Amino acid sequence: MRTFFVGGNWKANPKTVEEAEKLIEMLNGAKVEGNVEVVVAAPFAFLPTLQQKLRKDWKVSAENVFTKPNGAFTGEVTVPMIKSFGIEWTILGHSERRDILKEDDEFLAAKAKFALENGMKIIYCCGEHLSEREAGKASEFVSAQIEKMIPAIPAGKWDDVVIAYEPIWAIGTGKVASTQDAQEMCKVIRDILAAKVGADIANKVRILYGGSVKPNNCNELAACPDVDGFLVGGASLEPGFINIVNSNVHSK
Amino acid sequence: MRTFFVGGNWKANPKTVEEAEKLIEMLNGAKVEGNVEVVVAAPFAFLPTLQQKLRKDWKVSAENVFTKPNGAFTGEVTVPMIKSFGIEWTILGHSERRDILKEDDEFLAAKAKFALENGMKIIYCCGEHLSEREAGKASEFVSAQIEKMIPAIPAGKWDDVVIAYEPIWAIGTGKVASTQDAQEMCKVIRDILAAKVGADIANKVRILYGGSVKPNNCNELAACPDVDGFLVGGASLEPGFINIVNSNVHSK
Ligand code: NA
Ligand code: NA
Ligand code: NA
Ligand code: NA
Ligand code: NA
Ligand code: NA
Repeated sequence: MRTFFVGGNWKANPKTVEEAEKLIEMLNGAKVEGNVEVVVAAPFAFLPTLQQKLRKDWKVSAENVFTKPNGAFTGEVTVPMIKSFGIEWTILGHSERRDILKEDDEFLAAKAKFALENGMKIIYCCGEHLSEREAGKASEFVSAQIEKMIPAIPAGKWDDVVIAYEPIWAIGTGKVASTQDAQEMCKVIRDILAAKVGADIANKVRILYGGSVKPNNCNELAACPDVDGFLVGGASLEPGFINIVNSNVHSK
Repeated sequence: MRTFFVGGNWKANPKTVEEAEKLIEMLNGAKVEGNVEVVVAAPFAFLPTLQQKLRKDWKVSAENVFTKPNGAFTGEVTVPMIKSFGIEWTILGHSERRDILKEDDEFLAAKAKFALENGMKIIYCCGEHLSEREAGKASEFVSAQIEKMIPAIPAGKWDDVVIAYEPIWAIGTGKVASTQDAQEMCKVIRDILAAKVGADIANKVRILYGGSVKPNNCNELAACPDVDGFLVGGASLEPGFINIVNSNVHSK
């Protein structure tokens, strides 16, 4: 059985380092049940304090990295800088970066390859927008994203890759995703992997649900067979985050 | 006389926090001559250690910020997060962000307004590319950029604005900028300000040269009448940075 995986994506929150520290202290007191791999992703400026203060059985993640080790890239943070603090993870391809900062698949594949070849682990995000959902072309769209990601992954590095599905069609559109939607799309992804890189890799890669996950749905979601965990949004800043970590006991 | 201003833009360097600390210790031992306002800008992940360790007569700067205080903006760092560490400055509109990360003038004006209204000081960058230089349309291009910036600046906030001119046409093009180029464009900018917001503001705003500045040209550049200082690239990571800070004694 793949180890259940929960990443808390703080996104661009909280506003202050003091709030970040308060949040860390709460996470540090949380009683985790079952077996689960927990990763906490935070704004670059809070990464040193999170790496310093966060419980050592959890790991810290960046929310992005650039494509190069260093250089003439004002404003960008790079893998070596992250690693210098002992941080081992980054998110890549989040819908907010693809949409608002205009990150394209070519840029993202270059980041996945560079990250992995430099010893990072990645949470690689994908997912379709409203029109493709309506057209019944979700699988196709998600497939093309995964097919762009596949060639990026170096030999021997699938152990260091986690994929998160984001129902972007359910974000601010007036439409909501169901538990079955999550299961269907995670299965879609696993089957793409199986066809393209083989069953052994498909069976080991954790595929996460990255839509709205809260204490009131995490248990039903976790129980879905192809849902291996979550990339949590707003609840990662709240006490309910622990409920979501602990939903691993409902997944088999 | 406006106070001479030198910002050291580390860009996406160095690779490691240990190197950042070594660099800070060197800057901390530097003997500054004359009167000069020095600002050091570094990757978000190194900002806490720079704010902690850097000499207190200099100020720390971010190399970018987003347009909002916080929220669903995975990967982005915001003004409140910066300010929570006591950091008072950010760069905005650097050529590398405009070009590689596709930041447009509307995005940049929104960042200048938000930054300033939240108590930040900004180093706002502008400058033309090769074709406009060749066409003799540099003033026009730079004017439009400044005209997009002007409406962003809140009432009472020009004391918190510094402008840097970047000869992007001289970056990786096979062409080099002269000392006279720098003086001519800084004068161009001052005169735009005078016409658009008045002589009192034009006479107080520091306008920096942001092309290649090194120990072998900083003194001649500084002496130019409309050059009020520098936004330094690669030399800000080198001992020569102090020579450049100290060139203020040649500016009147
Ligand atoms: Na279909
Ligand atoms: Na491996
Ligand atoms: Na499951
Ligand atoms: Na002309
Ligand atoms: Na003021
Ligand atoms: Na001068």
